[PDB]
Amino acid sequence: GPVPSRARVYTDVNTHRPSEYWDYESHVVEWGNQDDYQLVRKLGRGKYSEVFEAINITNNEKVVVKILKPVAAAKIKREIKILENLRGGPNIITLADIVKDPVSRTPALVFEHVNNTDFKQLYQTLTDYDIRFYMYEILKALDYCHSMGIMHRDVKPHNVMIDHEHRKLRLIDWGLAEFYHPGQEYNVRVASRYFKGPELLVDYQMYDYSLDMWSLGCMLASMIFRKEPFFHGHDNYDQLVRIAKVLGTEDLYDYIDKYNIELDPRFNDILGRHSRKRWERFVHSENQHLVSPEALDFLDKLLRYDHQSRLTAREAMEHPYFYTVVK
Ligand SMILES: Nc1ncnc2c1ncn2[C@@H]1O[C@H](COP(=O)(O)OP(=O)(O)OP(=O)(O)O)[C@@H](O)[C@H]1O
Ligand SMILES: Brc1ccc2[nH]ccc2c1
Ligand SMILES: Brc1ccc2[nH]ccc2c1
Repeated sequence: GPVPSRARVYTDVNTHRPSEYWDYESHVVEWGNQDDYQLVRKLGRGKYSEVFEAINITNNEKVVVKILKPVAAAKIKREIKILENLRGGPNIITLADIVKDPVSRTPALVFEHVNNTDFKQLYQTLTDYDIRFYMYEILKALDYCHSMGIMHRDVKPHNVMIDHEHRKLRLIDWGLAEFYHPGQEYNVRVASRYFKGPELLVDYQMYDYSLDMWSLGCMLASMIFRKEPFFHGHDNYDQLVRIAKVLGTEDLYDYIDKYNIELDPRFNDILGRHSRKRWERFVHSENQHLVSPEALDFLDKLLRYDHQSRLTAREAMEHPYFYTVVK
């Protein structure tokens, strides 16, 4: 069968913390007062929750309320335990309260409000320096959560809120996050299509923190190359073919051979034979202002098939790409 895998970092974090830390099922939720919050406007609805801009009437401060759908209401102790564990961590969204919504009869998570700058506006105007700056901020959140024995599993642009005026960034939506336990087989049905790591696309279940590093690399490639999304698959199968057209099929076969993984036979008639492309192929006059040899070297070390071969978040922070960032 498949060869086992374990993270190269933070492998022992959940065994050396008390069981109360990771055993989310045993956690007793401390319910707050739903009357403290007045819903103001519906911001959006996803598959797992309805999101509202609200006001905390006990302090007159803006808050964000996530009213969980019943499908999310089952795995809420996991999200709550993760949010409580990571609270106060660098660039981690702050869970302010947990209340019972009187209408939905489900939990509503109350978060600090972030006056986020419009996503299109940030993608279209962030400078080379700003991309480095904000990428370093995201790395602080990922190294923190990984050091805390947690993988986000849904790193993507919409889960990174930026208040550009205050140079403030928060990593949000911890609903898909999990505790990392060496040897555990996880569900591969995580992350958004364009950000799914090759381990998910080849159904390799014994993955770890490094999945977040692939997703981060997909965001960086889209940002510096002005190509949204960078790997533009029609479905989960074409998603792997899109990756193979850039990294090449030879390294993909070396990856699946190393882990004794068998590709779905449906890849026999769609994968083809592709050489690895040099990152310079993606540079053009409209993105050259965002590209540098250090950006390309950094990206090359995130976007690797072998999950054990990608930079870790702490190693990534040491990369020359960040030397210009004021610390
Ligand atoms: N902490 C927060 N502060 C301010 N706005 C927030 C916060 N968390 C979420 N939002 C709001 O959530 C809205 C986005 O809707 P929703 O949260 O359902 O999905 P998303 O983050 O766009 O992506 P996805 O649902 O695919 O993960 C935005 O209007 C954003 O301002
Ligand atoms: Br760099 C960077 C990282 C995450 C982001 N989310 C929205 C804009 C943006 C920029
Ligand atoms: Br980094 C990054 C990559 C792609 C994006 N699309 C919209 C915001 C954004 C940020």
